[PDB]
Amino acid sequence: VQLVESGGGLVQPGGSLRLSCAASGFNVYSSSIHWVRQAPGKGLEWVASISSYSGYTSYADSVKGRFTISADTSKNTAYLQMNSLRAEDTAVYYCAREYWSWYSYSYGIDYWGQGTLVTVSSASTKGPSVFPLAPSSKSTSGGTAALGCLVKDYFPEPVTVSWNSGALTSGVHTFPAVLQSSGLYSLSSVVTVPSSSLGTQTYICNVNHKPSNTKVDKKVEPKSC
Amino acid sequence: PEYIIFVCAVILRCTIGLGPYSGKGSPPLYGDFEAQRHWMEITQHLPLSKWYWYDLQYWGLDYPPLTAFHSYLLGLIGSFFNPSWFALEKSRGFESPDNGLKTYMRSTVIISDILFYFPAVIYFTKWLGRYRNQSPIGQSIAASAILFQPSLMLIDHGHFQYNSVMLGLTAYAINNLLDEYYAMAAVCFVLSICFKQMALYYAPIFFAYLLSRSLLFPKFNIARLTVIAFATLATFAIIFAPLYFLGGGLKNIHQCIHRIFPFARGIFEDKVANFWCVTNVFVKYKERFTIQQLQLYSLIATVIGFLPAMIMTLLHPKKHLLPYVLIACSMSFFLFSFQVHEKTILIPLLPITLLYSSTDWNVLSLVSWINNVALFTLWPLLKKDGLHLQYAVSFLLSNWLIGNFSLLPYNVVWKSFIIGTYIAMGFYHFLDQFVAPPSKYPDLWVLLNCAVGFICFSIFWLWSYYKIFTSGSKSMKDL
Amino acid sequence: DIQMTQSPSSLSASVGDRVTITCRASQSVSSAVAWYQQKPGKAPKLLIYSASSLYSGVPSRFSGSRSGTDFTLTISSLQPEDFATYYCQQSYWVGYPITFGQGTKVEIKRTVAAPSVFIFPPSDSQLKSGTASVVCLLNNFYPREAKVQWKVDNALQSGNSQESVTEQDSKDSTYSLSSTLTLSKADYEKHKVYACEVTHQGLSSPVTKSFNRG
Ligand SMILES: CC(C)=CCC/C(C)=C/CC/C(C)=C\CC/C(C)=C\CC[C@H](C)CCOP(=O)(O)O[C@@H]1O[C@H](CO)[C@@H](O)[C@H](O)[C@H]1O
Repeated sequence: VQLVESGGGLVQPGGSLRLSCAASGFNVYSSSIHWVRQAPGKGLEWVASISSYSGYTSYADSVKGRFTISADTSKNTAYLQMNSLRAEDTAVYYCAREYWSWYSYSYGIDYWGQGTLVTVSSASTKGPSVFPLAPSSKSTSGGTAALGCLVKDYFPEPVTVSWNSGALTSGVHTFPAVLQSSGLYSLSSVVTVPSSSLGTQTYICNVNHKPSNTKVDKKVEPKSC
Repeated sequence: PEYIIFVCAVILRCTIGLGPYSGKGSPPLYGDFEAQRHWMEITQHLPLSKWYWYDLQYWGLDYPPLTAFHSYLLGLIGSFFNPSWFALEKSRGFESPDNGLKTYMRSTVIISDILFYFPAVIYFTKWLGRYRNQSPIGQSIAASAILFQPSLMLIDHGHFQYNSVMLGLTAYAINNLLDEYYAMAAVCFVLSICFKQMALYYAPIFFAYLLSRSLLFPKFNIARLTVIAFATLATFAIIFAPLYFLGGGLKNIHQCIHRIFPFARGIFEDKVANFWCVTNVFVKYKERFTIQQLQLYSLIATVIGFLPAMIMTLLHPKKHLLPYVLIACSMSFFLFSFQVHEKTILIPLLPITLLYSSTDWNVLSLVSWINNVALFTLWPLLKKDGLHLQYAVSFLLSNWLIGNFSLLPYNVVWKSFIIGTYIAMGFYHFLDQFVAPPSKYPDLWVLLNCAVGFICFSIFWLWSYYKIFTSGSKSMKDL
Repeated sequence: DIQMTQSPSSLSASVGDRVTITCRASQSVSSAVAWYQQKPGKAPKLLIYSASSLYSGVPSRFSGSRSGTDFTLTISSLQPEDFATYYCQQSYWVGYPITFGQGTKVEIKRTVAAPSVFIFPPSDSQLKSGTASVVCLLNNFYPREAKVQWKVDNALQSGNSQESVTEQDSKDSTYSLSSTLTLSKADYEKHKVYACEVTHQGLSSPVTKSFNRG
């Protein structure tokens, strides 16, 4: 009663993949598998389907030919082969069941796969570059003192950052990474303090990328003017 | 003494069985001939638990088992004659220059006809004549008119379907009904279903008829009830067991069932002399309602149609009433169902043609009229299937040899109507052969056909209900 | 061919309120439309199918309906644990492609707030990297609708700026925002004064924040 996905990772454009979805305790010849993909930060979008009784594949008007769905009830498995993989096809992918009945009486999409990530890109795994969001030298003393640190030119996802290595976890913000045109990413850690307290407390942010296995730390301070 | 028909009929059939197989020169996905060849191919190379799963996008098996078994037998024999014809995944689109394998398939169709269609109708006419003590010449004519029914002869030979088998099986069912061998009649029926699910149209009759006769009509008899329950269930079990046991089991039973009755698709995509194909062009159902509303309205329509006939059957089961009520129910089904194609009309044409044996003149006139009409409403299929000529060949032949040169009922109303429709048919045959459609919507003539057939069939079915209600006068039954 | 227009783009309503989402069909040839809920991160969960049947396992404050071609969903007693994105989804029949809505995000309604603005120039560390990247921040405002414009040496730049927001906070439930702007090292050095101008509903008078180089 719970689908599972398998097969997902970086693939250069022109590449190919074959995502697999395995069922659990329900026949897959009576469910009309769909493959619903969601682009990052966008709405859901259906891709391909099946009828499970008459092999009626129907591919969305963007994936004519480049993809090909398939099924196998011998082992309750469903496959989606991918052949072109243009740069924008990066997304999350779910397999989804939908149980029709007599008189075309739908029953909705009961069971959803947990979801796999797919990243279509052409670039080498790169480590991050940090620059401190130094607090304004002429900041208003006592009150608002907002500072942070920027990470830029890192690939792929994800990256984690903290302040004073967990010793500063109040009023903090982590802006989602935006895939800049050059192809890398970037983001930032921000927090504010009393400006009087700023002249007292030490502040060091702490960044770590699991894919590159790289830990960096950095003290932030107002540039001397 | 009279067997001359028994041979000239076969000569006629084989002479027609020279035309084009359906879908001749159809590169990507051929016609029906290819479907039959392909089922015979894949039935003799895969385990029993893989006949329904193999290739469900290329003519995957579609009929109940008996079609599978019969095609398996014929495939065995054809392989014996030559295995190179049935090359698995290779002879997919066999097209021999020397016309190999074509004469073979035609011989198969002919033999199936001879075995399961001829003797049934022949013995049935024998029975009726015997009971009514008529001239043997009369009975010979009453059989030779039937066997030359043009529509069926054309659709079996050339277009290549085995409708004959299921037809004759239901004929045997009717016979066994006449001679009260009910326990065998039920079995002939259940056999006829399992060859083509399309013959479910008569179930609303046989259900009520057997029910009344055995259970209720003479007395509240009980024995025969368990008899027939024994027999029918036995038939179903012995015909489905090779699937469940020797195959994947209940999985394969469920796949078979849902592969016999596939879910509905599209709305009114085929032009047939149905009820919706006609009124769709005015009211444009596509926008008025959803799909489930139409699948419910069609069901209610068919039930409302064949209900009165079922009630009257349960009320007055009499041997001299069957052809009428069978026509009532078959026509109720073919007139209002949701997805009907260009054929199926043959399935009402069984209890229509079974009427030639009657003594009245109006009935014979009407029956010949409607057979001509039915032959007509199949013209588009033929035209887009070749058969430029055989259409008119058999059209002529059947009308000639039934005595149409000396003809019409004894009533100007019916006469005016029949002649008008005949003009219409003649008329239409021009508007396509030389005239082009207005190009504002080209496929019009076909819709003109979808139309002109509907009026005919509707009035016919109404006259069938008429003949039911007006009769039941406890007439001599020798009619 | 086939699609659905989900309206409106975005609502806000606090607890207890009752609200309604509409979904204008394209051709009403089928009545199988489902309404799904998605929390961030997870996979959507079925709520309503066959256009009126409540799913088994969902509180009954939800109620669907069909109006000819204008399907409709209603929530009566909006609880705080019901804020997610809701999707209309139509499927015609078996072998026919299906299509989803465009997305509807409920969120909390509250008082306006003011976006605290700040700005940061590139640092010498980045001045070794090869490019400059100025940034300016907005914080703790409401409503979420706001905008900023870069203005460098008295101009109005465009195309080379990127903006980002986070999700509404849990405790105080407001938004922040960053807008960065990338230039080549010599490009940034070509100009002297830099600014970004904030406009926002909660902002009575659109403010500017600027600095000369150094
Ligand atoms: C006492 C007894 C025997 C009771 C029997 C009760 C039975 C047999 C009930 C059967 C009804 C059932 C189990 C389900 C109803 C079927 C359904 C919900 C939808 C059916 C959809 C299709 C369209 C109807 C069945 O399909 P079918 O009966 O096989 O009709 C063929 O539809 C083709 C369409 O193009 C034609 O081309 C072809 O000519 C024609 O034969």
